[PDB]
Amino acid sequence: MELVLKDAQSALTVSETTFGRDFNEALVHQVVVAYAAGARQGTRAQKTRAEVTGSGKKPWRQKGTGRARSGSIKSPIWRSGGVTFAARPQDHSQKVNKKMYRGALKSILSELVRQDRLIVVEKFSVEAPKTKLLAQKLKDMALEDVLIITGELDENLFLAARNLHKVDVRDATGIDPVSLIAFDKVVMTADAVKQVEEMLA
Amino acid sequence: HICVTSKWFNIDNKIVDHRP
Amino acid sequence: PKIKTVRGAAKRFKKTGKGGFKHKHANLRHILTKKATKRKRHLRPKAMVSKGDLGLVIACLPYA
Amino acid sequence: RLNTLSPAEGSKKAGKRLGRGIGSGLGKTGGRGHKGQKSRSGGGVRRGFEGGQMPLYRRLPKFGFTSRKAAITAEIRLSDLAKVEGGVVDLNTLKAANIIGIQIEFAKVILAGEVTTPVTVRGLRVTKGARAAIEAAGGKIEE
Amino acid sequence: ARVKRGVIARARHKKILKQAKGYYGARSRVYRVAFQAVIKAGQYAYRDRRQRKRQFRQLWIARINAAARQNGISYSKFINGLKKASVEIDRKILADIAVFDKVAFTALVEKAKAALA
RNA sequence: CGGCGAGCGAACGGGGAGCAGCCCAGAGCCUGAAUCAGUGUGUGUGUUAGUGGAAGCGUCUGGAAAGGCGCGCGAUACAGGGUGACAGCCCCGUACACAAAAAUGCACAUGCUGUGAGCUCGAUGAGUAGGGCGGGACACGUGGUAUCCUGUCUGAAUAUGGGGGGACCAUCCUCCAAGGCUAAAUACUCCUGACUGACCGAUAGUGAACCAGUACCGUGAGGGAAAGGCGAAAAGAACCCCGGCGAGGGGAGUGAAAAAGAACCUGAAACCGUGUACGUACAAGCAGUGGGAGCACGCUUAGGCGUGUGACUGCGUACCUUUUGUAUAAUGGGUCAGCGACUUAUAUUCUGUAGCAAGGUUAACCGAAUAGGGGAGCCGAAGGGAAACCGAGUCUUAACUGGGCGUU
RNA sequence: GCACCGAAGCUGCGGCAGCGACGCUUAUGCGUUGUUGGGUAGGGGAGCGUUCUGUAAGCCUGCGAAGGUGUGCUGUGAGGCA
Ligand SMILES: N[C@@H](Cc1c[nH]c2ccccc12)C(=O)O
Ligand SMILES: N[C@@H](Cc1c[nH]c2ccccc12)C(=O)O
Ligand SMILES: [Mg+2]
Ligand SMILES: [Mg+2]
Ligand SMILES: [Mg+2]
Ligand SMILES: [Mg+2]
Ligand SMILES: [Mg+2]
Ligand SMILES: [Mg+2]
Ligand SMILES: [Mg+2]
Ligand SMILES: [Mg+2]
Ligand SMILES: [Mg+2]
Ligand SMILES: [Mg+2]
Ligand SMILES: [Mg+2]
Ligand SMILES: [Mg+2]
Ligand SMILES: [Mg+2]
Ligand SMILES: [Mg+2]
Ligand SMILES: [Mg+2]
Ligand SMILES: [Mg+2]
Ligand SMILES: [Mg+2]
Ligand SMILES: [Mg+2]
Ligand SMILES: [Mg+2]
Ligand SMILES: [Mg+2]
Ligand SMILES: [Mg+2]
Ligand SMILES: [Mg+2]
Ligand SMILES: [Mg+2]
Ligand SMILES: [Mg+2]
Ligand SMILES: [Mg+2]
Ligand SMILES: [Mg+2]
Ligand SMILES: [Mg+2]
Repeated sequence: MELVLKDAQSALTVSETTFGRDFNEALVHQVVVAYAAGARQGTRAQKTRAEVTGSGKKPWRQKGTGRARSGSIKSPIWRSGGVTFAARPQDHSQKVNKKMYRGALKSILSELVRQDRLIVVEKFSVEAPKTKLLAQKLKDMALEDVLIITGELDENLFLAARNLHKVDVRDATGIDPVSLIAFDKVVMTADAVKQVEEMLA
Repeated sequence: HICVTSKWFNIDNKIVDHRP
Repeated sequence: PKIKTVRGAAKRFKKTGKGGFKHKHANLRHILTKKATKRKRHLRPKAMVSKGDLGLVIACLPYA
Repeated sequence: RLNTLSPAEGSKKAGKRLGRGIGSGLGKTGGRGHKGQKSRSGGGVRRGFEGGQMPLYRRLPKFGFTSRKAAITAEIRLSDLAKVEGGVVDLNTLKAANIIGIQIEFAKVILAGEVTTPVTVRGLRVTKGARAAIEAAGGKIEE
Repeated sequence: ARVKRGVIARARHKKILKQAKGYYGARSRVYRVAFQAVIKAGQYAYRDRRQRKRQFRQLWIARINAAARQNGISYSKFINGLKKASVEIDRKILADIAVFDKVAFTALVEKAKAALA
């Protein structure tokens, strides 16, 4: 598997198993969903009858008044105070096997090439911490929406793009599944490629 | 209104034993 | 919380190879002298829990 | 492309809801039937219970006795030992190859098939069929 | 996620009251009452779609009959004729002609009489 | 462990977080020497006010531009709020860079007080251990019951000594009770600050979005409500008319809107009227449904067509529940609106589906924090037997022609 | 003894759906064609709509969003569109 190195046409040579494999939709869909879950925090309200504020006095006699039975003023059937199955803060984190996570990234990369949404480059960096610079580089490179996975990550490339909305920059380890799919184009330095090459084995 | 006090008795009361 | 094994049953059944259960026969613990040797003899070797009771035993021994 | 993914067909069964109307199929009664202990919140009877009748796991006698020595004896497949790392399959060593478990103090070798690399087994026990297979593969079985 | 409910509710309710338009008193005002009125109307209809075909046939047969008698022959004989009148098949409604074209009818009666001779 | 019922439920060992060790039972010399606290000072660092902080205009619709369209500009600042509709460039901020006269938290550094350091030679926790009786604790219900605590009565040895190794004895091994101190990993949030949410949005959410623990109820403890929205801006209606120098209303005027007029956004439903069409005073019942004229209205060019009504007519005893069975004179509902009932967590098993495959997978935890590390461990690849043990067999028996469970 | 009336039974015409086979043709769907489709407890299958997250700094919207009230169309229905 060779990849057109874009700028200095050179070819990079990458693993066919990690860049030329068939797209396993289901398997990715499990991981992307999983990642979207676990984005979640718990943080949730609602007072069971056990925790609404009132005494536990029976509102009125069992029998005698022409009234429905009635037992606790906190009853879910009654008005103020209730909630039959009040929620609690909860954890939505899923598992995702090691081999399934990796399995998904591969199906994702190996699809980004197939739509040449992945353009790999020898070196990528901006010359100063100024957004306008980066805005221009992208302009010149014909890009708006981009992931740009740098090799080791530098100060200036990060501070630019902090304010460009459709563009983010991550180091090699920072690669997550939604992002790969999120942006219209993933850049990635040829240096990063080798990192990823191994991370996925 | 102010209008809000109901102390409804117990049935009301008189009679009934209805053969046993 | 983990299910608790119905401890009494644990002490009367053992999961076998194919997933059966085997038990000791009843009727062999006292008042013996009046029972045929043939009968008592047949009550020594363990035996499989029947198809009908499998449901019960399993529900008693989730960790069998 | 983040709204073009979809799960494998029949990987996400909807799951009974019940109690929501005639059409649903599980309305009103909610598949619980009419009356009795088994309907009703928190209904049901405990495991093993079979009406007040003396339960199976009580009609039948206990016959236990737990070896406790057995708990510290492992069994070894021929398929192992090749993976022991060092051609000497020792009292532990297997232990280090994570095929026994620390607490173990005894071990048989068992004809569970397939040994190739010559290996010498030391301080273990070994079945008639296993010894033969080891030896016939250039192995040695010293006590 | 708490569900407002109640916008869809009046949708369901008004969906029914609309069907109850015309009914007397509560039957057209009060949902609880209307939902019943609406159902049973449906029930009768489903029934009366089958009744309709009964009612009209005996309507037809009734007037087929007078016209037959008018031309001096009972319905009994008269259908038997047309049956026997060398096969030949013809709706009891289409004997419509009994009201709008009485010569054509009498003409049909004769053809029937002949087969019975 | 256990009316061996219901249930209760360890430890050994292993992977991790954090790791730390010291005094008294004392006298001699040397003496205030380590150290700790309390305290004054100093310093640094946080805190309790603060400062600076980029860049937008044209035009269209409109009551109003932040909106559309055009063309510029800042961005280490596109977090967020506001402004007459949705604003990176109007405002307040944000990133970023800065600031403390004073008082303080925290570290060190010392001053003052109190305190002891150090070397030599000593000392080594008795009404205690153990036992008897009664209870209580240990997962352990007295059980074959070690071990721990003690209300009661007792009562040692003292290093050649003593404790423990789950009755108990021997041997072995291992520890030193009957004095204390000790940081971190652990728990919690009345309250302070900042930030977040597949959390609620006025019958929800705190009981309380509102001057609510109020009004109210109760001798008292104590119980305990209802009730949010004019508009962009009050511009909150000068003046005139009816009326009782009224209530209420009609004009006028403000406004995009007054049908937004304060009983004020939206303004549903029950419920009550005015107006019009059609039916209805010889007719009997779940009130509709199938048929169906007439009338009023639209049609169409007619053409037994749409809408509304519905003479007359066939059929026709509501719903729920509960029941062998209900028009039932058996239950429940006066009506509307809003709310109101199979959830959540952890285990276990089955189905589907996905990964990998004789292997599969990690837990805590580390963390460049959904990655990567971590295989402690769990499931499976071998079964049989109560068990020792044997092993593709094994158990049964002296032994199987065998048989039981297993080997595909 | 021959008529005839009479049911949601049989037949006829049109339509839907499951299971069959046969022919057109197989990431199937057609055309036939035989057959099946009352239903409480209850088991199985497939769906509508509501709230909220992403997709979405997109898209619709003061040239009128949500809600309310009519009307037309559409689906087997929960509904949908205008
Ligand atoms: N008449 C009373 C019955 C009754 C009889 N004795 C009473 C004493 C107290 C109250 C009620 C009663 C009723 O309507 O139910
Ligand atoms: N049972 C009697 C007397 C009576 C009246 N009220 C009562 C209440 C309770 C007991 C009895 C009564 C009657 O009704 O004529
Ligand atoms: Mg109480
Ligand atoms: Mg009542
Ligand atoms: Mg509440
Ligand atoms: Mg991981
Ligand atoms: Mg015995
Ligand atoms: Mg019931
Ligand atoms: Mg019953
Ligand atoms: Mg039942
Ligand atoms: Mg191991
Ligand atoms: Mg018929
Ligand atoms: Mg400022
Ligand atoms: Mg500014
Ligand atoms: Mg001591
Ligand atoms: Mg202490
Ligand atoms: Mg409230
Ligand atoms: Mg409201
Ligand atoms: Mg209003
Ligand atoms: Mg009349
Ligand atoms: Mg009458
Ligand atoms: Mg009559
Ligand atoms: Mg009865
Ligand atoms: Mg019944
Ligand atoms: Mg009946
Ligand atoms: Mg009646
Ligand atoms: Mg009744
Ligand atoms: Mg039916
Ligand atoms: Mg909405």
